[PDB]
Amino acid sequence: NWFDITNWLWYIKKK
Amino acid sequence: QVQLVQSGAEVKKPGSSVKVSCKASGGTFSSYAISWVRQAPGQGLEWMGGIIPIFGTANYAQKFQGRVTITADKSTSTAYMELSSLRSEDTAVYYCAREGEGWFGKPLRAFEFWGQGTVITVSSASTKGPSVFPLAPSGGTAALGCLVKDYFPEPVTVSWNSGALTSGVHTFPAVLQSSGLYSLSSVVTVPSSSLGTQTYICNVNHKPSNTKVDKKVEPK
Amino acid sequence: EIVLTQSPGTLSLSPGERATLSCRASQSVSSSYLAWYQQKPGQAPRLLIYGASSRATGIPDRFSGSGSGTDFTLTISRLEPEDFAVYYCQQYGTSQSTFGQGTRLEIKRTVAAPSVFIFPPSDEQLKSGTASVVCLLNNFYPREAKVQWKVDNALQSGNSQESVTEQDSKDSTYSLSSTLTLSKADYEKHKVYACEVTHQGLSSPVTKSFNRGE
Repeated sequence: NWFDITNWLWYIKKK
Repeated sequence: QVQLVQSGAEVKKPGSSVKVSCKASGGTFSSYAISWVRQAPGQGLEWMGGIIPIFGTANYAQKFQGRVTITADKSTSTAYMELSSLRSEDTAVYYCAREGEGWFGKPLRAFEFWGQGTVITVSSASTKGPSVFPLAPSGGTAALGCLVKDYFPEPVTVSWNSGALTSGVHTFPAVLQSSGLYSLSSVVTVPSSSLGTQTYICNVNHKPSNTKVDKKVEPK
Repeated sequence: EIVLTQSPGTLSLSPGERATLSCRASQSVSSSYLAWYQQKPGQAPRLLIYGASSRATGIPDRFSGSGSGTDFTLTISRLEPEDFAVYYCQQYGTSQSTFGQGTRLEIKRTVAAPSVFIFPPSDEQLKSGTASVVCLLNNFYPREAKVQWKVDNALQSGNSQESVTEQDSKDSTYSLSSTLTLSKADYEKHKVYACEVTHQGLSSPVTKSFNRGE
């Protein structure tokens, strides 16, 4: 899903 | 927090193209998707597409593929929506939305932040000022008004007594006539005893045509 | 891809009553990716619920989301005057996001009769070659009304346009303006001009008329 991409970007940024 | 400011209204001709901007302010800009939603007069919401500014690749609605170009300018933190081959059905209010920000940086997917909306009027009529006519009045309540007929485009602002009279005011929505022009009416109920002693002036301001009218309505 | 259907179309409820709006999806929505928005006239849509049930920031807990898959529900426990607006649902489980057609939630009050007024065309407009008669239906409820124009007792068709105001924020009533457009010659040829209003709370349709030339 496209609307999940913006969440994946948050992961590797903060994880 | 996050604020989205869009560009002013626009009046385009069929077949041409229009471009709307959306300047964001506050928070992160690269890793948050910006979407565009239109809404025709009387109709409902409609998703057109989105873009994650950190990527050049966007995500458009299959219905609009071939006419919509959504690009983001990270240098100015501004999203752009462009529509080509315009038709009268494209006459709508174009909102620019941004996904919600939850706890910490974890983003939501629903559209929490919104812009004020850009009124895109796709038509072929020429700019024209309205003709203001007095609706003269003939328990003790008297209704009077002004007919704001034949103007293009929307909108026209109406007030009574330079805006000092608000109680009982009914400014009706405009009706698009078959000639491409618009027309609306504004009425106000007042005590019948105050007809022969109070002056009622309806103020019409049509900004696109730079037309101000102060029509004095007096009973017959 | 996914077609959202909202129910009901229009909902008439009183302040303090319980509200329930349904949003059905043609297919299953992945991970309950459903959101509810509220929109008031002249303003932008305001987010209420995301993730089918999670409440947004600053939203009172009287809004509650439920459901998943093909059916979702927005529940407003106790209604307040600032809760009456248009409500939309939106799925984002697929890359092709879509919205519902909308559920308008208006205020229910006692039947209010319209005040009927009639305005002849102004002399300034008469010297322009067109005569516009106006019929005003001030402050009534419900919204459903019927206006008919009679030029010398002959009914008109395809020559009048009406407009209805939004819901009044004080008395919860509606108003209607009907404009009848005729040519100057057709106006000066006839005599009586009347507007007949049929509406609830009226024993029979009320006719407001004037005679041209007096």
